[PDB]
Amino acid sequence: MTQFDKQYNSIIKDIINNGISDEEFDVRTKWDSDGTPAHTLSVISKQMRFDNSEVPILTTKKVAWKTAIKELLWIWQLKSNDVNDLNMMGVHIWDQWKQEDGTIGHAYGFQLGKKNRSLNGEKVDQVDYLLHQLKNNPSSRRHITMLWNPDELDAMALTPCVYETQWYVKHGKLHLEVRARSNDMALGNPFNVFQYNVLQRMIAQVTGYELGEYIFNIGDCHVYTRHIDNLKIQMEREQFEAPELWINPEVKDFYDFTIDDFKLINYKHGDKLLFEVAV
Ligand SMILES: *C1=[C@](F)([C]N2[C]([C][N]C3=[C][C]=C(C(=O)[N][C]([C][C]C([O])=O)C([O])=O)[C]=[C]3)[C][N]C3=C2C(=O)[N]C([N])=N3)C(=O)[N]C(=O)N1[C]1[C][C]([O])[C]([C]OP([O])([O])=O)O1
Repeated sequence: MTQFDKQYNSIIKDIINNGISDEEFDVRTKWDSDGTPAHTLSVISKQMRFDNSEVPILTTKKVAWKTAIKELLWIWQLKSNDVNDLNMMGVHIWDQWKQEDGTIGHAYGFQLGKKNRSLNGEKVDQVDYLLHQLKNNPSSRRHITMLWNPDELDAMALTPCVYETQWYVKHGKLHLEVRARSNDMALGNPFNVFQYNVLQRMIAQVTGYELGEYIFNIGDCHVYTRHIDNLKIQMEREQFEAPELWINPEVKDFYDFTIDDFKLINYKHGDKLLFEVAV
């Protein structure tokens, strides 16, 4: 029925039938409740492609799309590592890793906000630089954002899962390729695939380019053991036509966007599904 649902279900099926278990190893993740080792079944190097003729969102279950966009704005627009700023918006998906100072360390927003790029005699951050270059230097083969700063990896509460993106301007179309080193297919993935396609749509609007291709790459593609049952259910559910994403046409500046500027139209989906989070 939809591009995302079809690709998503297939990858999940693959992991459940040919995934490799890590039950014999001392994994880093522990279950939220009992605190016991959280293991997974996994595969490596998986890719999802979208032509952008549809909005990449799952319909086999209820996706907290509003929360996804809020997190995106927290990282890319606000460029803050303050879990508190996020709580303000009513999101607590990052509360579990909040540090003593209320932040998640020198990660995510902190990296995108660092003024380490020389533009015109002044320093700008990765986001400002990318916005300028996409307009004044489309053909560049260096349109990259990097959350994986090797120098501050030790100062991050949790190293980024979706740590990089590369943009291509070809034929007046803006293409986006993002990569996740580690992807929790049940929880994070649905959030990641959607929130980044939204970022593509935002950047495209403020730069004046048509929508290009959208590619999502995954390194370690896994599914935690306790999620199998619900996913098996989710996969058998029916799917509905993808919804339409309305973005305020008025906004011309990237930093002018607000959660209210996004509206999902006709988003039909299955019932919500609970998935325990491994910390
Ligand atoms: C990684 C990342 F970053 C993500 N993540 C984070 C946080 N976030 C989140 C959480 C949770 C959630 C939920 O819960 N969801 C829900 C909703 C409802 C409301 O509204 O609230 C449903 O149901 O949907 C969401 C989100 C941090 N951490 C983590 C995460 C996830 O996801 N998972 C976990 N387990 N944790 C991204 O971006 N992505 C991804 O996927 N990731 C992951 C991968 C893995 O698994 C992890 C990490 O680890 P390492 O070992 O690899 O490092 O994560």
